[PDB]
Amino acid sequence: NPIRVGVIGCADIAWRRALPALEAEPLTEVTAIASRRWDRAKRFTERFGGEPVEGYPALLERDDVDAVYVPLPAVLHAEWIDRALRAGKHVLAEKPLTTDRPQAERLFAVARERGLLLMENFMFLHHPQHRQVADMLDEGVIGEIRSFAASFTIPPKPQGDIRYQADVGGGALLDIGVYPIRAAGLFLGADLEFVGAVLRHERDRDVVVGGNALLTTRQGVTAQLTFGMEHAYTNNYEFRGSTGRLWMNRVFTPPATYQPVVHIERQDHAEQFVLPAHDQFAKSIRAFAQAVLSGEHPREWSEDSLRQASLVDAVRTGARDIYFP
Ligand SMILES: NC(=O)c1ccc[n+]([C@@H]2O[C@H](COP(=O)([O-])OP(=O)(O)OC[C@H]3O[C@@H](n4cnc5c(N)ncnc54)[C@H](OP(=O)(O)O)[C@@H]3O)[C@@H](O)[C@H]2O)c1
Ligand SMILES: Cc1cn([C@H]2C[C@H](O)[C@@H](COP(=O)(O)OP(=O)(O)Oc3ccccc3)O2)c(=O)[nH]c1=O
Ligand SMILES: [Cl-]
Ligand SMILES: [Cl-]
Ligand code: NA
Repeated sequence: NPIRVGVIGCADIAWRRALPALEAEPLTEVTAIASRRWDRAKRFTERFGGEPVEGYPALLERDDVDAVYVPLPAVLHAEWIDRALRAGKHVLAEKPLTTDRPQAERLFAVARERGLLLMENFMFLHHPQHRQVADMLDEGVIGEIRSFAASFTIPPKPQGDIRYQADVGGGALLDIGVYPIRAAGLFLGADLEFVGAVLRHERDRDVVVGGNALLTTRQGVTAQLTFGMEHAYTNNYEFRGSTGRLWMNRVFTPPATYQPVVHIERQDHAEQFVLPAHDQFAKSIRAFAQAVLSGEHPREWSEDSLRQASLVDAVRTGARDIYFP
């Protein structure tokens, strides 16, 4: 039997990425979709199947729901994750899992006491391209790693977007900066420590719209992370090594059909490698479903989500905050 999934929140990321993966995945059946507006739930179920439900509590009461996907605004994640876990449902939560490390530890403790999986949906971690890059780096293609940069920046979203509301979507650090912060943990490891950052806050809407952070490992391998929603589109990372450098674009959100291109440069020679395409959305939802079906809930996933929450908090608290104009 596939796991029966209920979705709370008819989100753009659900319509575009998550629901098409759930629909197509044999291991998951979309049984219910809830919205603050019934008419919106219905539009989603007409597209993806399942019963439309008005409000989120009604969905969590359902006996035909095994697991809930939570694509709510970041600031509202904790309330509804807590409620879903207490309802007995495993939970696939969108990134950032929540807003701070203590909150994250509480949500994991609630899940733990109930034997339930709580997974942070960093779907990009499921794309093979990163392990292919790390394997090249481990092979010595650019020598010892000296530093790392990653960037995820996007042009401004329509007014009224959740990301402009500090107590709903939570701004550019929580919603977008988490990507390059997470790539830095993925590649440089578990001992990253905050050094300095700047966050630009737009006075008018009182929300963070961009930033830059410097982190370091205890050996002095640095990570320069840039993010924002006042920018042209950038979505990349780059390693600087003792004998070369490696970089790639479309790192966090490659299309399912897009073939990554790894660029390497060293003295007097540069190369580009085309890698296979992969559907990271589909892979992330299949990994969640398999963990729920098997009961094998990888320890690394929660430990990594907790370390990630800590670094985000450290950037939020350590940053210099600049309000403009
Ligand atoms: N993993 C990824 O790559 C990725 C990509 C994009 C976004 N996301 C994440 O997905 C989550 C949602 O982002 P999104 O871009 O899809 O946003 P979105 O379209 O605003 O969807 C959020 C959904 O939350 C519900 N909601 C409940 N209270 C709300 C409130 N006060 N204001 C607005 N919506 C409220 C709404 O559903 P109802 O109206 O139907 O109740 C809304 O459709 C965030 O945590 C975001 O960071 C992840
Ligand atoms: C390709 C592309 C996108 N965007 C805009 C369109 C969009 O507003 C934003 C990101 O598009 P994407 O990287 O596809 O990521 P998701 O929408 O899956 O998830 C996120 C949504 C918001 C923040 C981060 C991820 O960039 C551009 O402006 N130019 C581009 O070439
Ligand atoms: Cl993702
Ligand atoms: Cl390219
Ligand atoms: Na600060």
